[PDB]
Amino acid sequence: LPTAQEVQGLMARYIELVDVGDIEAIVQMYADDATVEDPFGQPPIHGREQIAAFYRQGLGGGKVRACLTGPVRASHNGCGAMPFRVEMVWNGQPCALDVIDVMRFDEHGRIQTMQAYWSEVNLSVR
Amino acid sequence: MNLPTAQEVQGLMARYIELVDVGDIEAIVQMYADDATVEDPFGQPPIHGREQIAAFYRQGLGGGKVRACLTGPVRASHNGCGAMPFRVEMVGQPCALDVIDVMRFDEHGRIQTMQAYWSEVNLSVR
Ligand SMILES: C[C@]12CCC(=O)C=C1CC[C@@H]1[C@@H]2CC[C@]2(C)C(=O)CC[C@@H]12
Ligand SMILES: C[C@]12CCC(=O)C=C1CC[C@@H]1[C@@H]2CC[C@]2(C)C(=O)CC[C@@H]12
Ligand SMILES: [Cl-]
Ligand SMILES: [Cl-]
Ligand SMILES: [Mg+2]
Repeated sequence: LPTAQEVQGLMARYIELVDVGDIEAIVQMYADDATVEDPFGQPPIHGREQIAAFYRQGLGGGKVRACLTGPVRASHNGCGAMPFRVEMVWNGQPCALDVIDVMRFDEHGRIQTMQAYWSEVNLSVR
Repeated sequence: MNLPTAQEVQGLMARYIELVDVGDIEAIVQMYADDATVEDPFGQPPIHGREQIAAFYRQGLGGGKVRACLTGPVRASHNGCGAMPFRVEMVGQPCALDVIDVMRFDEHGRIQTMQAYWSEVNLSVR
């Protein structure tokens, strides 16, 4: 699996791709049989096309920005967790959302599972 | 309480950090379900049950000179789970360790599972 150092780099790359809104590059980071649970607690999404649709729905508008708010924490079994903040516009109101993603990678360095922790308690109107 | 709401998760997880910071081992153990599991660091084999969990905390915190503080908000779901970023300070050099814990709570408000994400890449010495 990817080493702890490689996990930190992969997860930081993911945030860069969200920040610039490169949906095709994000989708290509996922394994073909990956699952996304975002927000955690909702049913998982499976399949490349469904994941692409999810990111298009979320990042389509183009006014989404994202940045890490602390270091990526990485294990020795190909997993990591990271804290970040998303900025977006919601019916005129600029907003921010604090999120933690947990990811498990496969032997090819592709995301096998993603779980995103957030709810309305993590939402701020600016 | 019952299965904790998102707001209750934020309060429970913040209280956990307080208890780590002060080093109240018995109060920590009583936040866990009787048959809880801990994976710390994630990737190592789980421990099972309050007696094993107490031994773990006694070893890690019993020497004193461990402090802990949240470095950002607790992220909480609507299914009794949350994730939080924090930093542990300890001491031959003074170091810091950046960690994310993920917790799932039971229907009584006790921690059923805890997974801690960190490795040597998250340790800073001076
Ligand atoms: C998909 C996403 C970014 C990438 C990531 O890894 C985690 C999240 C979760 C919150 C999403 C966000 C994108 C923007 C969304 C859709 C909103 O406008 C409300 C919820 C929020
Ligand atoms: C148990 C613990 C605190 C509570 C928590 O929630 C997560 C951790 C994981 C890292 C532990 C730390 C306690 C202090 C430890 C034992 C060290 O001196 C090196 C590793 C570190
Ligand atoms: Cl942090
Ligand atoms: Cl944060
Ligand atoms: Mg029980």
